[PDB]
Amino acid sequence: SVGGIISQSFFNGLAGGAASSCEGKGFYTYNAFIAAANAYSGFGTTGSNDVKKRELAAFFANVMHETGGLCYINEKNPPINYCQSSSTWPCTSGKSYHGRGPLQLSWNYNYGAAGKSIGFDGLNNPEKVGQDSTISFKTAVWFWMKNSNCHSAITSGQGFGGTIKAINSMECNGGNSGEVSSRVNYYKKICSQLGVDPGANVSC
Repeated sequence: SVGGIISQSFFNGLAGGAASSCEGKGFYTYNAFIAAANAYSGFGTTGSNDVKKRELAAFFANVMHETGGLCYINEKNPPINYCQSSSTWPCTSGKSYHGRGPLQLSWNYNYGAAGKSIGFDGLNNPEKVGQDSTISFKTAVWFWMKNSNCHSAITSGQGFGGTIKAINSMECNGGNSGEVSSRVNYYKKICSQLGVDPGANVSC
């Protein structure tokens, strides 16, 4: 039912701000988003209309922050391969687990787990997150619903600031006021476009 709250028009509004030279332009598509949203039960379909709108705005505010307004597929100039040696999720030599996709999925352990849920080889083909639009959006919905407290926070009254806490703990309590302001700015803009009150606990 997410397509009922988030129209093609709304999405193109978000996506169309990107410079035409951005890798994300034409990669982040409404079709991929709706496919991803429908694959995870409860995503933007939990609670009253205002609850669903606030979850979706919170999702998109965080996506807009992480991707520079749906501009980037790949993390800019990643400093490392994002390999933590692991017996569960072994790194593949010559592969990089740097941020890819709408919520910048990073690290071998996250790619492995995401791959198992979605249906691709996260350790051996992490580049799929930057090459298939549907897989890319699925990693972000998977992370939101299954690999973080984001969904639980925004559906238990912890508010948008609860989602920031769930994504990047270090930004909160003055850790990085500018990063928080960036996220919060997107959330407020998106709520106003969806005609929903932003609610309580907006920052952190």
